[PDB]
Amino acid sequence: KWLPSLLDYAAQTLSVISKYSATSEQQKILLDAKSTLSSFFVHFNSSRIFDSSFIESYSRFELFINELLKKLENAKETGNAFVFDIIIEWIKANK
Amino acid sequence: FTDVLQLSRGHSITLLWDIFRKNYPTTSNSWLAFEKLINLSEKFDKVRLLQFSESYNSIKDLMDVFRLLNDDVLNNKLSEFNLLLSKLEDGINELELISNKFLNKRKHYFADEFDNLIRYTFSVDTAELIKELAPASSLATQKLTKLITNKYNYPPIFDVLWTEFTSTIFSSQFLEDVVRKSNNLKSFSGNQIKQSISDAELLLSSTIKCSPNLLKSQMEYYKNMLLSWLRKVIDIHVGGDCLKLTLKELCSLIEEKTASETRVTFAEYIFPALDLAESSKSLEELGEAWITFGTGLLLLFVPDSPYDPAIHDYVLYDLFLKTKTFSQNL
Amino acid sequence: DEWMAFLSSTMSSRQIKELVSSYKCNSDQSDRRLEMLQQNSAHFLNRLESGYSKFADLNDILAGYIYSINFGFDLLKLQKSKDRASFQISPLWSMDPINISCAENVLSAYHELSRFFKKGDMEDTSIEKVLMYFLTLFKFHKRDTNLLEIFEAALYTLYSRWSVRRFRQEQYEADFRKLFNLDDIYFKLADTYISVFDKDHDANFSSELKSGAIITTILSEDLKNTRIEELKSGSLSAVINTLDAETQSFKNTIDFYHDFSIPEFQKAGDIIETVLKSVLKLLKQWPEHATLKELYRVSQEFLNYPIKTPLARQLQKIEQIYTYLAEWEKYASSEVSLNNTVKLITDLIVSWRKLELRTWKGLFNSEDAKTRKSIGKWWFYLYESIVISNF
Repeated sequence: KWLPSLLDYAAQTLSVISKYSATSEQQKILLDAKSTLSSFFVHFNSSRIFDSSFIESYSRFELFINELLKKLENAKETGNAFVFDIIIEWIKANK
Repeated sequence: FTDVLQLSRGHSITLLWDIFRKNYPTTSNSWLAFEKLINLSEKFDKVRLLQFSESYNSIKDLMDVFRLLNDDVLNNKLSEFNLLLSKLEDGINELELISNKFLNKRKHYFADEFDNLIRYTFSVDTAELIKELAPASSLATQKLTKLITNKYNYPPIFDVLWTEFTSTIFSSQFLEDVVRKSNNLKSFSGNQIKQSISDAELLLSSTIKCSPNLLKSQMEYYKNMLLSWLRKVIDIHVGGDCLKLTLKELCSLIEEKTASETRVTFAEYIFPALDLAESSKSLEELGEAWITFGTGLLLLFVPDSPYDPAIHDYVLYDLFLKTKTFSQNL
Repeated sequence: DEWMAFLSSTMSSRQIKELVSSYKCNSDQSDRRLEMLQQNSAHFLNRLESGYSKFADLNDILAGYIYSINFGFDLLKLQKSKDRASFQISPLWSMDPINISCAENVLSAYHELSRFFKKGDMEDTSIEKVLMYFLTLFKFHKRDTNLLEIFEAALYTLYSRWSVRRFRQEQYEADFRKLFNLDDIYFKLADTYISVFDKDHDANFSSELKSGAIITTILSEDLKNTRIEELKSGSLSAVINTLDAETQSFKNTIDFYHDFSIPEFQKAGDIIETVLKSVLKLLKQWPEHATLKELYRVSQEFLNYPIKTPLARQLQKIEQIYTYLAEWEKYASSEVSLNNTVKLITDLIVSWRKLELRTWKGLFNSEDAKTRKSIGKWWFYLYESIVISNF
């Protein structure tokens, strides 16, 4: 419920930054990170009673979030950081 | 003679005048030229506070010619100085006359906000960003001239905050005053609408570029800056480095270098001031360490009886001249 | 002699440790002796600074120790201020994303603000701009059950503020219709209550923080003795987007005669400014006329108007100056020839009359809101009848 809106909020800030400065290129790395989440939400909400396979894909979700942390921190360098700092802090504070 | 003129307080005045003393004018004729430059630059503020945003590209050139000039005054070149002084007098008086032909008297909005962005970035580094933000501010350029040409011997911010203060560099009072002035942006005269908006676009362009300067732990930076100034004093007073050595090795070492009465102060107000700086998480911890750091160096620079180390050089020349004179006569 | 005279007076360690102790024990009237020191320091400083005009070999490094000695005391005052944190929430509470999603965190601010609400008289009309804001956060969370408390108790306090007031009472269109505050607040108190029980909204942060920009202004100037804190690394994501919405309010592009429509007022402002320049240069070929003075002052004052101003009055002023410049251009020589200006003025008026017309065209949905403005004094009666049956 939260992250798919946080991404578009950052995207507003990223367009606003692109008006006044160089970066409009770290936006493509967010739409993929958003679209991939549906590929898990489908199965997680396809459930009616739960399954053992969801551990397998919860691991894929968790390791992917841990990966995405590194992709954000890579985009943080060479680019305005504070917009990335808050999404990072929210993901860290709700691990 | 020594029984009456002796002192007790400040003995290392000569030890600071030799290491904290910047290039200054070496001749009276250049001192007067320097004074003319300063009075001219002080009047230049009076027209800087009255032009519009499009004019802020020639003022960028004026902010550089002052550097070229105050560089040249300490070269002690006085030929082309009075020349170009007159050129800039003509330019400034031109724009002063243009100031009188303005029916829309510009009123500087967001000025306290740009000033407080400058208070965050008033560093020898990132003076290009200070230089981008001067014309919106209320900054006497004589201070900006001490950044691209570093003539400061202390943290520069101190030349700003006291006026006729220090809280906005340790709080969010700036970021609140935006929202107040952002809502009261309206209910204003249209004259102030094709000039206020251009400040806000420029303000977005500014605060993004100055963002990483904001998020630093400002209680950690002034701590570390205090250490980087305080580690140096003790190295001068006692050769070595207290990033290499322990406090008790150094306390014994003062007697090998220095008298006793001042070593008292060197441990009575100075070492414990560092002992607090090492352990400074709160801000009272900074204030205690720093107020004592202040109290110390008024007791090594300040004598009980009159004493100027510059006069020591200005006396030896006279004796050399007089013994030359007597030898010539002989 | 000046130097020792200054240190002997006001900068002895004997006097200074009084100050260090006064801050350390939280004594009284210590913050004002600080100002005496700051003023005497500026006296000494400006004296020697304008003084002697020949050396700052010693004075710069010297002032590098007294500026320090004041900076230190100011850092102490800055913590004495945190010795009085009567509220442990700063402004910009609801001006960052992460203090909203953390549902416990917003709730931990309400009980801190629970004194602010009881505080303040009736008709303060700034408190009641707050308790509206916390409701839409319930919709921002899509009906979390932890916030049933803050949802219900807030309305209880609002209804108490309203029930107290009735206890005291026992003790061109509307311009032409006369010719024959709280209602706006309570109207905002129910459409919010309605909008909770819609289907869903796909909540976005950029909408809520502008409301934060309204509330933190109120929560900063009226309330004092609050929490103080360093800046953060998310909160700027509110201010920057707020400014982006403000600056693209003057530029971007439905109602007439109370709406003000900036993009047309700016067009008026430059299309009249060119003419104001043209007449004033042409006030020097013939040194004076009263018609020219009249239209000059008209263009001046119209340009000195506000920018929330509606448009019938503006169009009135524009037609006045149009008539004045028309009668002058009639008499003036054909060398002047400001037809290019008056033509644009007339076409602007012609365009504005369509916007005057569009309001007459619909003209009902305007009326279907003034009935909708009666909702405020409906909701309290229903909550009285309904919510006070199990409570």
